[PDB]
Amino acid sequence: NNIFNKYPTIIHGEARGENDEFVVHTRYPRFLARKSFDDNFTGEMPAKPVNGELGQIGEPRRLAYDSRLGLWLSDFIMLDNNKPKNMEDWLGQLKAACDRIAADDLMLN
Amino acid sequence: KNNIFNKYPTIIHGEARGENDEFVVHTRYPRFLARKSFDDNFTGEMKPVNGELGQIGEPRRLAYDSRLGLWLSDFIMLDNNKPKNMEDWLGQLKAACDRIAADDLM
Amino acid sequence: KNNIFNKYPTIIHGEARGENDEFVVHTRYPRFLARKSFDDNFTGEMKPVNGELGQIGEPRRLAYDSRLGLWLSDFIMLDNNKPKNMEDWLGQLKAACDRIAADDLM
Amino acid sequence: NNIFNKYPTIIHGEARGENDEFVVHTRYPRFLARKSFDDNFTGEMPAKPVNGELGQIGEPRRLAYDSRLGLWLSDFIMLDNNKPKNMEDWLGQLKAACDRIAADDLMLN
Repeated sequence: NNIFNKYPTIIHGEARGENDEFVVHTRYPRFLARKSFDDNFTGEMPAKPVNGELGQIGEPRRLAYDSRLGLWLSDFIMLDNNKPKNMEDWLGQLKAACDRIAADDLMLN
Repeated sequence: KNNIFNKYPTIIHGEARGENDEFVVHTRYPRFLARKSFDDNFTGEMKPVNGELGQIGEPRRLAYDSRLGLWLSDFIMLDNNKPKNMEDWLGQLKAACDRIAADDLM
Repeated sequence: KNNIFNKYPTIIHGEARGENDEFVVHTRYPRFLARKSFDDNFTGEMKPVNGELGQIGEPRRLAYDSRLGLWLSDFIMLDNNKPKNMEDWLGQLKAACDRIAADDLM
Repeated sequence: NNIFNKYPTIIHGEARGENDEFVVHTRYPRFLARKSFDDNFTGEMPAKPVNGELGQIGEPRRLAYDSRLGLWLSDFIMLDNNKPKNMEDWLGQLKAACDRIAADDLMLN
């Protein structure tokens, strides 16, 4: 409810005995995601704002965000109850949140 | 969402830019998001953790006191299961807090 | 069941053969079944009711103290709505108890 | 859960400014019902054990128990979550509970 807005928008996460990291987005659309990094990740801010892409990968096909910078978000768990009135609209907002989270992780110093 | 949480580690310790407090997600029952807070004189070394749930202060909110310097508050429940029996429900919420408290002393 | 409760009066005061304590059903949010208990020196005449929720005694259970002689305990929640925000949830549970307390002084 | 079994099996209810009464059954099958009385109700124990009947009445058709003694139970709200494996089996157990509640109301003195 209002209660999520007591929290910061982006929470960056970590668990013991785990190499992947974690993120919580507390504004709409709200979610818990797994944050991972591949070989093309270096951690530095790119010249142009983060412009990732979000799509289905793996078998079975599950939604994934690729920052195109080596940072991935995956295993999304939606924390709101709502059915999006428009899927493309909802996908667009999820991606914007994801770009913001990716950019936030790089500024995390 | 009932079981998707099980792909996640039980306890996720979190942080946020510009914030002093910390954050936890508990991904087993009962699942929740909470704020991690700390006393000034919080040592961190180690009887097993026996905290307690309570409504503290005059802000009228539910907090958890580890009694070892760590607090959990602003509890957001994430499960979809209705708990009729409150008996399990606060006890298990306090039991999970005692685990988050131990796991964070590290 | 989400709304069928609305065909019922908000507060149902109950009794049972062979039992000293009494019983209440609250049929609006938050909906619950509870046990009504009484101090020995409970007068019953009448500031509006401002009780408090608490975990009392060493039995580790959630009770409500009207502070006017009436208690509610053994809370069984009956709603099907998940309350993420605990902030409303205990406050409203305590607000409903303050109403059951006033309504039973009669 | 176990928590219902802290309560007595049958709770007889009343509300302010209401003429109908109310009942909670705390054993399986668990429910909240409205308890009403018609003109053939006198309140005394009949010679043979209560043998009511349970059926659909009104428009729309909603489940009702008639004690055949003037006591009715209606507006059932089921308090358990389960789907009965067998409807006739479940109906049978609901009626037995209802006979027991009816008989309990008469002994309530």
